[PDB]
Amino acid sequence: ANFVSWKSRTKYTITPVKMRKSGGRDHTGRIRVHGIGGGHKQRYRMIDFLRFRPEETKSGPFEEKVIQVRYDPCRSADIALVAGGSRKRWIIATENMQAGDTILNSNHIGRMAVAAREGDAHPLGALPVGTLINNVESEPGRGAQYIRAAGTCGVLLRKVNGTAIIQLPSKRQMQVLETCVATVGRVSNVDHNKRVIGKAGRNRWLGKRPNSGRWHRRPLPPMKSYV
Amino acid sequence: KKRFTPPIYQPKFKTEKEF
Amino acid sequence: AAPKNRRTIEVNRCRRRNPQKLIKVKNNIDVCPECGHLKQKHVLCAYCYEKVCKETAEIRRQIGKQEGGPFKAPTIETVVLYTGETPSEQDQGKRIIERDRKRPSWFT
RNA sequence: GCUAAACCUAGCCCCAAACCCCACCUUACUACCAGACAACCUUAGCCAAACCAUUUACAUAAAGUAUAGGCGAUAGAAAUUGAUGGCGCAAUAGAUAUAGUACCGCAAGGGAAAGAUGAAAAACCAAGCAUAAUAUAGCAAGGACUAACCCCUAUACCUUCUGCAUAAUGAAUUAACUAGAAAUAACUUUGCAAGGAGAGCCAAAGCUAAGACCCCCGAAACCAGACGAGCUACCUAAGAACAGCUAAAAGAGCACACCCGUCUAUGUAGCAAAAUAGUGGGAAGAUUUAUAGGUAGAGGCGACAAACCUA
RNA sequence: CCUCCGCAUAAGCCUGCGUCAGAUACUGACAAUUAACAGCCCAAUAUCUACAAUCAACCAACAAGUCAUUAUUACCCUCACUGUCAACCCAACACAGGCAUGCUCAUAAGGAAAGGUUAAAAAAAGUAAAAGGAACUCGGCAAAUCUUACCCCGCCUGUUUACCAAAAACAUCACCUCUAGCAUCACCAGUAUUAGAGGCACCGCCUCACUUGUUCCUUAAAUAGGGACCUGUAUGGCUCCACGAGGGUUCAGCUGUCUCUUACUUUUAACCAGUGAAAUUGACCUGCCCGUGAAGAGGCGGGCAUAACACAGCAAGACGAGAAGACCCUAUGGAGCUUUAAUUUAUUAAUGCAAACACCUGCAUUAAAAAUUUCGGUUGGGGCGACCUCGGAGCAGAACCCAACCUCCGAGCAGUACAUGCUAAGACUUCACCAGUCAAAGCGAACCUCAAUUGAUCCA
Ligand SMILES: Nc1nc2c(ncn2[C@@H]2O[C@H](COP(=O)(O)OP(=O)(O)OP(=O)(O)O)[C@@H](O)[C@H]2O)c(=O)[nH]1
Ligand SMILES: [Mg+2]
Ligand SMILES: [Mg+2]
Ligand SMILES: [Mg+2]
Ligand SMILES: [Mg+2]
Ligand SMILES: [Mg+2]
Ligand SMILES: [Mg+2]
Ligand SMILES: [Mg+2]
Ligand SMILES: [Mg+2]
Ligand SMILES: [Mg+2]
Ligand SMILES: [Mg+2]
Ligand SMILES: [Mg+2]
Ligand SMILES: [Mg+2]
Ligand SMILES: [Mg+2]
Ligand SMILES: [Mg+2]
Ligand SMILES: [Mg+2]
Ligand SMILES: [Mg+2]
Ligand SMILES: [Mg+2]
Ligand SMILES: [Mg+2]
Ligand SMILES: [Mg+2]
Ligand SMILES: [Mg+2]
Ligand SMILES: [Mg+2]
Ligand SMILES: [Mg+2]
Ligand SMILES: [Mg+2]
Ligand SMILES: [Mg+2]
Ligand SMILES: [Mg+2]
Ligand SMILES: [Mg+2]
Ligand SMILES: [Mg+2]
Ligand SMILES: [Mg+2]
Ligand SMILES: [Mg+2]
Ligand SMILES: [Mg+2]
Ligand SMILES: [Mg+2]
Ligand SMILES: [Mg+2]
Ligand SMILES: [Mg+2]
Ligand SMILES: [Mg+2]
Ligand SMILES: [Mg+2]
Ligand SMILES: [Mg+2]
Ligand SMILES: [Mg+2]
Ligand SMILES: [Mg+2]
Ligand SMILES: [Mg+2]
Ligand SMILES: [Mg+2]
Ligand SMILES: [Zn+2]
Repeated sequence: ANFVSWKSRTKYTITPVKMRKSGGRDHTGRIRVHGIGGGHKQRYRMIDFLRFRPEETKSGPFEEKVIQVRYDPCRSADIALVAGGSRKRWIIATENMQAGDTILNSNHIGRMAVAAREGDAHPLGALPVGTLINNVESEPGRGAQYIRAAGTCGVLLRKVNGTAIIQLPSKRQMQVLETCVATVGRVSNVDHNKRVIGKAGRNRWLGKRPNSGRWHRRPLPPMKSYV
Repeated sequence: KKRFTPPIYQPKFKTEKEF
Repeated sequence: AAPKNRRTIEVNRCRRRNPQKLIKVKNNIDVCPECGHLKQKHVLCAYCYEKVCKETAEIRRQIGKQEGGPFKAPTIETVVLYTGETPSEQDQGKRIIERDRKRPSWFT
């Protein structure tokens, strides 16, 4: 086939990027995943999951202003246009995140525990034990990859050594270097789980094709460590 | 099963011959 | 239903040369006393009818020229006058169609 | 007497010898802009083994020997030895070929037919019918007869079968074409003869040579490599259509265009290799549809009907 | 008189009813379609581009949506090329089919249902019908009317076997089970409220439903329909709100469905004129009755009948045409599918041991996935059941031999001895072969029972 991934843009931007649906087809043109196809056309909004990304020529903890919170077609959780200095960027909004709020992103691991405020980004080592976190990084600077869906919240259980224990929404436990950053609070759109599709047509709008008509006939896993 | 034999067309020149 | 056997040429001849299928001889043919061409007693002579038809066509072309357009049928009688003929007192008050030829002998 | 009949050479088959201006990879046959992407990779299967599973061939002589082998169907060495055209075809033949053209298929690919004067053109015979339709009754003829029929006798053929007129198969008919290849050992005829044969091989009358000796069409299939998503299944990109009325932000109701195809009738070599007329379902949606692209057969795609993938 | 249309663009085709001249919408020659419409574009490097559309204004949202530049540097000195026709394309055709878009919404544009005649049957379409009104019929199919009340299944809108099944089947919101802690080609530019693989089917209630008989309503009459009670079986069972070309029942109406058919019009039809197929076809000089027979005669036997021919109807026969029957059986013929059928793991995934200092390679083991191949025979057709080899007795009375899914019995050893050693004439023989039997004499020694009581080759 001649499939070329639409994910060719190299420069981050706020503009909605024109996507291209796959229909569950691999680059070879064959179906690799079933049930994907069609649906409303969508535009991707590049999300900056590295909440502590100091602006060029700038460094250290910095604050940003929330301009608006907007529905994201490509994500269960709604996003927020957060702007600081002379740049803007899309981020994952938290439950109680309103336009005009101030969001602090820091890399400082103080001797004490920072007073957690929903929506701000701090290194996991600086959070009080038991705070609800989201957008957690596996490695320092990797970027948020866990607890990114609507209403999902991880729990900071322990801070033994220079490591932090995180209970993921699936209740699995994760050891991450305390330097890795996470955002306080739970992801937005908490009532996503209580959404009733109502009609098969709405699933088709969302882009899920009907299931095949063919008829067919535990202990919590060990902690996952990254140290 | 359904048994269908496609029709066979004769070559055109035989019927297109002219004096 | 399809033929059970090929019908022989003998049977086919018996069928297709039967007196019914043969063309019957016509005994109503006669000679037209006017032109001498053959005609059937009950049918008009083809030659004489063609004469009349061609003369009628010429007269009708003249009528069309005189009328000059559709929906111009006259409300008065018509008289055909040939070269060397003058309208009669009876023909007075009737539209005259002038033919550029002598009066035919058969036409009176 | 019409359809027609014939015809001889266009060429071809097997051998020998000999080694063989411009345009065009983009939508080919398109004058004229920053490339980068470049190829090697065991054949398999049919078939034989009466299945099938290991297995099954791809000069002479030694020799069908040594060997291999569900030691079986079968496979099978080496050392060593020395190594100038036609009892062809002649237009249904011979090349498919007048031509890879016409035509058929999206494509790969399949693939024809045929012509005949003469030194000069600047000179009777197949079938089918017609001449000429037919006379009671009969496998159509035979015995006959003065006499065609009338009289008497007579259950087409081939194949298959225990047995066929069989109401079992095939055949309208004419022309042309269309189907028994061969070893061992025997038999007959010669030559020579304890030897025969023009190395090898055989031999307790053998040996050399010759003569004679074994068909055609037909599957559903299997495998390899190509070609196919202009139909259809689904998907991708960017588009388009959806009157009017009721209701009101509706996978809402009635109902056009449009899409579909419930039921009936017609049609069934049809207008049509799935249609027409009426009737009917949907008809702002999970809708319909134009365009280009993609998924290719140990596969694809599938709201699974074993659906559809060029009838 | 018709108007489905029509005119353009797209796509497709490629000169395919323009003129002239010839033949017997064909052939040859000649001419033609003129760009403004459309196609054919863009100098770089970075850098911008949150705020739909819907009369965009209120409102209303969810499915979250086609439309935007700047900074610097280069740069004008030049209007080519290509489509332009048509009655047209895809369907073998002047094919009643398919064919996107804009306007016209019945047309200003485009067209002709009847070759002529007659008005037979049968056939198709339509109109009308006395009285009756489903009595027709499997069924109110069709037609005429606009018409109630139910039951079964499916929640619903939708999807499906293109070309015999549109459905109760598939999907479906909802609910439930399982798997997965993660990024640069799907999933996904996503991250457990996510994604994938599934089951079932909205919601609601629970964790009673179906079978044995008796009965009630409905009809004059009911194997139909509906409702009760009565006996036993069997966290996925009850509940029909709405909806349905789904399957049954029904009031009323309606009507040619029918009692019971008739009349007319059109097509068809018949005759005249032109053009002109298809299956089929052994030859036919091609009758009826009875009998015969390869088990149902036009052809044979005995009777009867019998001048020759067309034309129009009919469908009782020609075991009529059509498809080398789809049913059934067979073939050591196929293929699809399923497996706890046989043989494998070549391929992946795991591990373990080597090799190297995780990856790769070699070797093993375990799974998934598959791959190749097979699916015996007899048989009162096949299946089921039974049987498959060997011996005794009847059938088969007397040399031998004789079938049976025929009648009855039995065997797959046991026991005793260790010359139950070796050899060797001649014979028998289960109708072939294989195999199986008896045995004189001799050497050497002493001084085999039993009917069956078993099995080749190869290979170990
Ligand atoms: N067997 C056979 N002999 C041939 C063939 N062609 C040619 N010859 C023979 O070749 C010889 C010479 O042929 P020619 O044509 O007379 O002479 P050429 O042209 O000198 O011959 P080439 O050198 O062979 O071309 C004659 O003996 C021919 O018969 C062929 O095809 N087969
Ligand atoms: Mg299912
Ligand atoms: Mg075999
Ligand atoms: Mg054989
Ligand atoms: Mg050698
Ligand atoms: Mg030839
Ligand atoms: Mg003749
Ligand atoms: Mg016969
Ligand atoms: Mg037969
Ligand atoms: Mg026949
Ligand atoms: Mg397509
Ligand atoms: Mg509308
Ligand atoms: Mg609707
Ligand atoms: Mg099924
Ligand atoms: Mg099935
Ligand atoms: Mg066709
Ligand atoms: Mg007409
Ligand atoms: Mg007529
Ligand atoms: Mg009436
Ligand atoms: Mg009744
Ligand atoms: Mg009633
Ligand atoms: Mg009745
Ligand atoms: Mg009806
Ligand atoms: Mg339904
Ligand atoms: Mg429906
Ligand atoms: Mg579908
Ligand atoms: Mg069907
Ligand atoms: Mg369909
Ligand atoms: Mg149907
Ligand atoms: Mg279902
Ligand atoms: Mg009834
Ligand atoms: Mg005629
Ligand atoms: Mg009889
Ligand atoms: Mg007749
Ligand atoms: Mg008839
Ligand atoms: Mg007969
Ligand atoms: Mg028949
Ligand atoms: Mg047969
Ligand atoms: Mg069968
Ligand atoms: Mg077999
Ligand atoms: Mg014997
Ligand atoms: Zn006359």
